[PDB]
Amino acid sequence: NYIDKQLLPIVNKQSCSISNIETVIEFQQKNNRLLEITREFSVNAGVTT
Amino acid sequence: NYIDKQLLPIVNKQSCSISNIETVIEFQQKNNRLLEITREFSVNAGVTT
Amino acid sequence: SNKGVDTVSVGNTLYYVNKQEGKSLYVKGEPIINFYDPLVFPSDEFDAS
Amino acid sequence: QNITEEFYQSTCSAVSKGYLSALRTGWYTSVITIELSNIKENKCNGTDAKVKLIKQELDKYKNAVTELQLLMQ
Amino acid sequence: QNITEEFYQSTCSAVSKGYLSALRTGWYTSVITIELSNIKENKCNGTDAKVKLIKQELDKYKNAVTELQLLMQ
Amino acid sequence: QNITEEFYQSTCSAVSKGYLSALRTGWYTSVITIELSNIKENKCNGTDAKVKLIKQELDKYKNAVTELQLLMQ
Repeated sequence: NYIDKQLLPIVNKQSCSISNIETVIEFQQKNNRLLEITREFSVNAGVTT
Repeated sequence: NYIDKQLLPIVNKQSCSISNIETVIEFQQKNNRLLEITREFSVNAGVTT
Repeated sequence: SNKGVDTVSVGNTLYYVNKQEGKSLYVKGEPIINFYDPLVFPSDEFDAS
Repeated sequence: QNITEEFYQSTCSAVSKGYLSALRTGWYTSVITIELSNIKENKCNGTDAKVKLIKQELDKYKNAVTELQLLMQ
Repeated sequence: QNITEEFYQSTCSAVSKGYLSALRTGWYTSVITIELSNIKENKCNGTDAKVKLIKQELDKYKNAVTELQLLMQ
Repeated sequence: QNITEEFYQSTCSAVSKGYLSALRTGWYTSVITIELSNIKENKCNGTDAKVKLIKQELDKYKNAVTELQLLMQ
């Protein structure tokens, strides 16, 4: 009852933080091209050179 | 004694790594606006257009 | 002189001799608190039974 | 359509009439401030003790702020 | 080496001869589109329930995109 | 106060006296180098095997470096 009601809830809660994290990386990572562009458009207000 | 002296030290070391991570992320995220500013001042040496 | 005069109107066009002070803006930020939960086992009640 | 072109062979030039204008005759300033949502280092150990993300991530910032504090004079 | 210099004392000036040119006489446009590899919130709880990285990381984006949608008119 | 203005009605112009100068007459170069603190892929499996952060994060760089290596000619 400790393994099942105490330590597995936390290992699984951990298995969820690590999925969210691994994803936020992979979001900043696959949309790398988009995210840069959308930055320097933000910085030149729509026209960049 | 394996659960308590071996495996709980590691689950807790992990619950600490994930708070550090989640925080360093949540820092690049709440000060997202600031960090851009402080970036583009570094890149234009203090005056941006 | 830019001491005495802050505006000069010339006809229908208004020149500004001195820069016009504006609303002051503030963006408030609160410290982010990292929290975790250490998982502690009750060995003493168990090492007795 | 407002904008048009007139062509003069007399001068060999072309006008583009039909623009409404705004002539900048001054500046309007505003003082924007922003605060740092600060992180407090979490003291305890992770998987690798030789790695202090929270600390390095502040020194990454701190040092940027410092490098800017050297530009004002 | 192709490029050379001539100096004229008559005019006290110097020419730099030996350049090949390209004179821009127009524009060529291209419409590049790009799509967002969208993240779907993963429903379950993490180590800290008060922390929703995926949602905030989207609102960081969404709100950026919104701020650009306000510049076009 | 050093800086002043003089106004001439003869010419209806205004001078601004009281400036000290620096006239750029040349360039000074320096070759700055910097090295990559390279990461070695850690071999083992994570929570999701279909996810290779260390690999993708290198190809993000490698590919960035490549796009710059094509600008030198």
